Amino acid sequence: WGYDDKNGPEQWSKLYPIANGNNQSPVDIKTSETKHDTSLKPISVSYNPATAKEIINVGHSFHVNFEDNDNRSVLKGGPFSDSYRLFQFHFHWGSTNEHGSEHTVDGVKYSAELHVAHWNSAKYSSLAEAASKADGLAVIGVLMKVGEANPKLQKVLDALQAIKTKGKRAPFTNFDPSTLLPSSLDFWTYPGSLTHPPLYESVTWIICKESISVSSEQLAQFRSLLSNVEGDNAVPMQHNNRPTQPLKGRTVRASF
Ligand SMILES: [Zn+2]
Repeated sequence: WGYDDKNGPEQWSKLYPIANGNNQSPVDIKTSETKHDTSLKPISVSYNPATAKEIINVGHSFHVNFEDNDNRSVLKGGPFSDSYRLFQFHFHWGSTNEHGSEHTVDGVKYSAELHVAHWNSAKYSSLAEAASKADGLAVIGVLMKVGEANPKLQKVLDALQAIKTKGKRAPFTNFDPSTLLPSSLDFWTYPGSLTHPPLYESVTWIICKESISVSSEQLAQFRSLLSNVEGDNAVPMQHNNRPTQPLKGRTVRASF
């Protein structure tokens, strides 16, 4: 699977039938059709820079993984009574600045998206087990709006030199991803999926109302990453965003 016509999102049906499911992500969020839920509590994050572990080029993207052996880095509140354990952050971007985000808001496409991923350690004993469970994952999505350079991205982009080609990995240490989060943690939530294969319908999405900035050149740094192995002809990662999928009668709640 990948993001080419050959093997891209419209092809994923073939090998992952769940692509045509009822809880697929991303979605377009229409703000006149969201329902304010008064039961939603604040989103609370408490992440430990010491849990930051590694950065990895996964061919279609790059992942920043976290030590998930204990509860030093957790998401709670919002729709949850279970505390959720940090394990990863990563981005999606598009071939152009116009569209790069996965989620859209009133049809507005953004330039890229940050996903910050957690698994349910209150109910399961590993990410592998939580991954396929309806209440397994909790993922904060942050829309990324082209404009001013985001210095908070610095360590991340600075790191990509060491993982230029597919399969390269590097230590990535002493980092707290909550520094990448917007000031206001007002959010929408809906039940959704992973946005690429295996595409499990295990994600409660937390989509931030407030975006964060990214410069056009910072984006070009993402696209500089190579999808090929060291030594092969260069194939840069031009894009890795899925089109938005039908809501199928789901409701997106607003905290605000
Ligand atoms: Zn993602």
